[PDB]
Amino acid sequence: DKKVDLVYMNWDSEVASINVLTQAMKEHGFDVKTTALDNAVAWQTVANGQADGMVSAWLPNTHKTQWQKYGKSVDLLGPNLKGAKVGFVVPSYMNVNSIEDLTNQANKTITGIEPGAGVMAASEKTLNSYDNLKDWKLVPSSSGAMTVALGEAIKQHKDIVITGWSPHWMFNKYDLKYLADPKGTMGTSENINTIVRKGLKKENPEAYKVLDKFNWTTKDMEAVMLDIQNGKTPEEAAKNWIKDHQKEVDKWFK
Ligand SMILES: [Cl-]
Ligand SMILES: [Cl-]
Repeated sequence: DKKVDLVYMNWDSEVASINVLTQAMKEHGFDVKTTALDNAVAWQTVANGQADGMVSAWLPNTHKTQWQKYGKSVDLLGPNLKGAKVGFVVPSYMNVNSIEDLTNQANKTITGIEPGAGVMAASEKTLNSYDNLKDWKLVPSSSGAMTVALGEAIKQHKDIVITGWSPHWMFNKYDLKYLADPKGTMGTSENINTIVRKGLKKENPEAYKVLDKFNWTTKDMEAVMLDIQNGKTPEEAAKNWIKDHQKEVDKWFK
């Protein structure tokens, strides 16, 4: 009776990863349950032992608030995707190249996602750290609302500054660039990590080993996200990537 209970958040990056892992585990005989939750709630759920784990911990800086609160109540298994990043992203036609260069562009507004995301906390730290951003403000919306706003700005050739991150499909759709962050307040060496509930190793060893071994690359996640943007369901997008990289996937289960 193989069994696993996973949580994830509503970011295009984590929809791809949770669907890839879920389908892989299903093909190897696991009964898999998944639940989409707010950032802080996903962390709390694993910390209470109501979920077995998640593969969506952006560390060290992005989810530092959650790590300070819940870090002692979970088992950090380590990076599953190396070399991720967060920062202020602008269209490449904008003349500014650094966060220090921003003055009165884009109505002095940072276009954000949902208030509970880690990138929003880092954005608020950034607004208080750079003196030139004194009169600026972070406006929350959502993951989906941000990309829709990015598209409309670009059609009109507007100034816009968004709370962006990699991996994300938008870099292969629009011509964008990260603003330099010499103070490093948006994070500097982020990885996407796997965490599991304490006791999983002992109680559910089969699930623990798979979750411990799970890993893939920026390009792999980009590939799955790409399919979802072009009309494929997350399930069939996950299945397509697994088939294409079957021997890579098999390594998680040995
Ligand atoms: Cl890991
Ligand atoms: Cl956070």
